[PDB]
Amino acid sequence: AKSKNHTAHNQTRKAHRNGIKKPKTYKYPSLKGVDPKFRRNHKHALHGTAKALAAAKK
Amino acid sequence: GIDHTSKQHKRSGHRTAPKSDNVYLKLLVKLYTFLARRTDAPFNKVVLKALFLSKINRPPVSVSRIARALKQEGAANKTVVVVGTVTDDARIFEFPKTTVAALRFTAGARAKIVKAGGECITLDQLAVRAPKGQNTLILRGPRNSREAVRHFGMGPHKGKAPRILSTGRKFERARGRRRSKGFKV
Amino acid sequence: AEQVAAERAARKAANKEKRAIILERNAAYQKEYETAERNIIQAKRDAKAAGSYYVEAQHKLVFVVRIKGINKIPPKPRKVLQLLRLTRINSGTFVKVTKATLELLKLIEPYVAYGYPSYSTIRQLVYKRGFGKINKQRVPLSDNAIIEANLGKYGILSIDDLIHEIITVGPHFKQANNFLWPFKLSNPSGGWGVPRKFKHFIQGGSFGNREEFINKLVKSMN
Amino acid sequence: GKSHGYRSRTRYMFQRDFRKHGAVHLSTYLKVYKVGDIVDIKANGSIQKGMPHKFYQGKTGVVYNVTKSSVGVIINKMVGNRYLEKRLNLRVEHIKHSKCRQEFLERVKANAAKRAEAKAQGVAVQLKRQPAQPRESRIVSTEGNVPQTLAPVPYETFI
Amino acid sequence: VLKKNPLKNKQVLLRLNPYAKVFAAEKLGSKKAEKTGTKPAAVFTETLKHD
Amino acid sequence: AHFKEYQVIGRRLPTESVPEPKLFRMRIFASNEVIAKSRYWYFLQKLHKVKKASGEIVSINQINEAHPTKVKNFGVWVRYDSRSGTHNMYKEIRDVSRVAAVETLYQDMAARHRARFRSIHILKVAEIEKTADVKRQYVKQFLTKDLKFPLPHRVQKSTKTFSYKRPSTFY
RNA sequence: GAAAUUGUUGAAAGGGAAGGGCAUUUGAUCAGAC
RNA sequence: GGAAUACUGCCAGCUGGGACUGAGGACUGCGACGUAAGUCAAGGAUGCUGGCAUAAUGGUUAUAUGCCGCCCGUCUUGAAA
RNA sequence: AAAUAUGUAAGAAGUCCUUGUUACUUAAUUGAACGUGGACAUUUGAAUGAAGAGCUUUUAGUGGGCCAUUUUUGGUAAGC
Repeated sequence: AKSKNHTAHNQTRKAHRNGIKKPKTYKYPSLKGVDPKFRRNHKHALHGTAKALAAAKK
Repeated sequence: GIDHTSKQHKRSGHRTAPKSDNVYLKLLVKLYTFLARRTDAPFNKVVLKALFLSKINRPPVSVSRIARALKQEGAANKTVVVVGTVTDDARIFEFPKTTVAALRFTAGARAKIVKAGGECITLDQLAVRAPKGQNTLILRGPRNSREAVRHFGMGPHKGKAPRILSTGRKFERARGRRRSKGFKV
Repeated sequence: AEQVAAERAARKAANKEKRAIILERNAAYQKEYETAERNIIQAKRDAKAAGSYYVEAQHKLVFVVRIKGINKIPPKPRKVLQLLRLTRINSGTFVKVTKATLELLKLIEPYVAYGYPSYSTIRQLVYKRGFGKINKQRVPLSDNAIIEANLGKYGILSIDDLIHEIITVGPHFKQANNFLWPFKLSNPSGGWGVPRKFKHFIQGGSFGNREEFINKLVKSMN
Repeated sequence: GKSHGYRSRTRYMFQRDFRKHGAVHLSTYLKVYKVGDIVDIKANGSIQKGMPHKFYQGKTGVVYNVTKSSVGVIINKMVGNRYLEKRLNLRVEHIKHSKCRQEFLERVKANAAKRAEAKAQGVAVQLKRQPAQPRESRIVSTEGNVPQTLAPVPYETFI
Repeated sequence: VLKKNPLKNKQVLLRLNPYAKVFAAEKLGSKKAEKTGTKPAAVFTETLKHD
Repeated sequence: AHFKEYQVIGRRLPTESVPEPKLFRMRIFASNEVIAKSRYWYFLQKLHKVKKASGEIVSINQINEAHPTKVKNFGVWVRYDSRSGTHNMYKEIRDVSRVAAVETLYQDMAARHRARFRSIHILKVAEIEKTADVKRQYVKQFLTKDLKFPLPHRVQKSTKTFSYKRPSTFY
C-alpha cells in the first residue's frame, strides 16, 4: 500500500508557536576557531597588561 | 470571537504561598507579606519571594561564603541574612563576630558563630531589628553544584555526564568515546 | 487635628483652579478650530478668484474599523491587524497617516474600512466609547483626573484635550493614541448601505478608503 | 535516484557573468579585513578553493578570525525553530565589504555633529529620522497651463 | 459602578467640559459667518463649463 | 447609483527638473466623490505615463447642467466589451438632464448587451442642437408636430386585497 | 425481596414507528410564604 | 441681477411615542444650580395606588401545538450508513 | 529581466581623543588584539505594537492524513 511521500505542510506553522527568534548576542564572544599564533600572542599580551596594571594599582 | 495575541488563562508561573504544610513557615510568610505590602522596601519583597522557594533553590550556604562576604569592602558590620540553611565549614580555622539571620543553622554552624562571639537569629528577630532590611545582605548558595545539573542537556560534543549506575572501565568508555574504537562522541 | 475642613477647603481650591485652567484651553481650541476651518474655506475662494486651484493639505489622520471576522486570514494581514490592535470585528483605532503606515493599510484593505474623520465623529467617540489603558486595564475615562494622572506628563489634562491631540497630530499623539483603548463599536444602526460588504467601496462594497463617508459609517456604529 | 551534492542546483548561481570572465582584478586582494567587519558572500566560480555553500550566497555575516589568504565568518542559520551559529572559512575573492553598515556610520557623524552645534543654542535639533510625511497644501495656477480635456478613445485593431 | 454618557445627561457633560455651559449659552453651534463677495475668475468658469 | 457629473483635474507631481505640469482635465459620471477620483486615475493611465502614486489630483468640481427643465436629445458614443470583443456604439437618449441620459445609457446597455459598469467607456455626451439631425428612429418618433397618444388598459393598484367590483381599464 | 419480563385496576395519547429539545395552553398534583 | 429650494455636513438646538434593564446598599468622589441656607437628573429606583393573600403566581408531570432533533460505541482522510 | 518572497543594519556592547601590554607582525612603537584615563544621556538615534521578558527540567499523544483559491508535474481524463 502506498502512502504520502513528503510534504512541508503545517511545518512552518509549528515553527511559529514557540517561534524562530534570533537566539541571543553576548558580548565577548568565544575564541573557537581563531588562529593559534594570534592566540598564543594574546595570552602573553594579556598577562603583561594585567600584571602591569596590578603593580600600578597595588 | 477574538484573535488572541497571547495564550488565555495562563497562570503567572511564579510560586506564591509555598506548598509546605509547616505551620511555622506560614507565620514567617505572613509577617513578610504584610511587611512587603506596607513598608515599600525592596528587601522584604526578596525575602517573601525567597520564603516561597523550593529546596534546590535554597542551596546550603556555608560559613565560609559568609566569611568571604564579610571580607568585602565595607561589609564586615552588615547583618548576614540567609533565607535557607547554614552549614559548617571545617575548612576555615578563623571566623568574625557578625550575627546571622537564617531559617536553620546546623549544630556545627550554631556552635561556630556563637563560639566566635556572634549570635544566630531567626527571620522575625530580623524584622524587629531591620523592618526595611537596614544594613543587611542576602547570600544565595550555589545552585549549579547539585549532581543532577551535571547531567542536564547531554548530547554529542558537549560533555554532560551520562546517567550511569556503575562506573569504571568497560562502562560506556568504549566505541563512541574514542577514535581508536569507532568515532568519538 | 479636626481634618474635615482644612484639607477639604484645600482640595476644593485645587479643584477649582483645574476647572479654571481646563476652561481657557477649551476656549483656546475653539478659536483655533474655527480659524483653521475658515482658512481653507477662504483660501479656496482666493484660488478660484485668482484663476488657480487650492490643493488642500493631505490628510494626516485616518480612523480604521476592522470589517472582517477573525477566521481565515493569511499570516501577513493577521500580524498587521494585531499591530493596529484590531483583533475583532467592529473595532476602531486612529492611525497616523505616514509612509510607514500607508503600506500597512494596503495589506489590510480587504478587511478594514477607513477614511478621514471629522471633529464631530472623534469628539463623539471619546465621549461615548473612550477608554484609557490604565496599568493594562480598560478604564472608562468618565473624569478629567483619570486622564490627568496618566497623560499629564505631556500636557494633556482633560478628555477634550485628548481629542485635541488626536485631530491635530501633535508631538505626543503616539502616547495619546496608545492610551486610548481600541474602540469597540457595534454594527451600523441603519445598515452597511450595500448588499455585499467584502468588495471595495469603489466597487459597490464596504472595504477600502471611503474618504469622508467613514463619518456616516462610524456614527451609525457609535 | 535523487542527487544532492555540494554544488547541486548551482548552475546559474556560480555562473560567472556576462563579459567579465577571466582573472579577477586585484582590488579584491588589496582589501583589508578586520575582526568585526560586516561582509556579504557572493561566490566566484573561477576560484574553486575556499568557496562557500550555496546556502550562504548573498547572506551577510561578520568576520571573527582572519588567516593568511582566507577569512572566518559568523553566520546565523535558521534550522528547525531556532538559529544555529554557523562558522565559515572563505577566501577574500568570495567576500566583499557589506555597504549596509556604512551609511549608518556617516549618519552618526552628522548625528554627532548636529547635536554639538545645537547645544550652542539649544534648539532641539531633532536628531531622529522621520518617514515620508503626507504632503501639505499648495496653490497650482493656470497661467499658460490651462487644463485640456481628455476623453476615452474608441476601439481600433492596429493590425 | 455605572457608565453614564455625555452627549446626553447634561450633568455628566458639564463634569467633563466646563466650556459646555458657555458653548451652549452663546449658541456657538449655530454661529453665522460674515458674508464675502468674491467671485471666481473667468478662466475657472469656462473650464468648469468646458466640454 | 444615481449619477453625478464631476470634473477632475490632476497632474504629475512637480519636481525640480520639470515643475508646472500640464494639469489634465476629464469629465466623469459617478455616484460619489471617491469613484470620480478613481475613474480619473483609471482613464488617465490609459493615455499618459502616470499613475496615482506618481501624480496628484488638484481639484474636483461637480457639474450640474444649466437647464434641468428643458428637454434635450443627446447623442452618445460609447466603447464597450462584449463576451467576444470590444465594440463602439452610438445612440440617443431624449431626457431632461445630462446625468439622467447617462443613467439611461447604463441601464440600456445592461438590458440589451449585458454590459455592466466595468466594461463600458463613455466617450462623449453631446446635445443634438438641431432637429432633423437625429438619425435613430426611436427618438426621431417623438419630434413630430402636435404629438399625442392615449394610454390604453390602465391598471389600478388596489390597497385592499379584495375588490367588490370588477375593475375597469378606461383611461 | 431489585431489574428485565407479566397480569389486573386507574389515567392519557395514538392517519406508515417511538423516544428527545425550546416555548407555552390545557389537565393532575405540589412546596414555600401569609 | 436678486432670492429661494435641493443635496451634503454641523449644533456641548428643542421636543413626542415605544421597548428591555433597577446590578450596587451608611458617608466619602466628581460635578450642577444658588449671596448664604440648601437642593439635584451629580460614584447603579424610587414615590403613589389597586386586586389577591389563594394553587392565584410558580415548580413538577402528562398531553397538545409551532419549529427543530438520523444510533450509540469503534477503526478511520471521511459513519445515520 | 520583474512581482511576490529572502539576508544585513538603523547605537551606550556606540562614537571620538590620549597611551600601557605582547613570545605575533612591520624597515620602523609600524600594525593586531586587549585594556587605562577623558568627552558626548533622554528625540539615545525610523514606524507600530508588546498581551510581561529571558531560561530550565521532565513527560503525554502524534509519526495512515485529507480538502479549497493560486503555482505546478504524470495522465485523454478522473470524486486519479
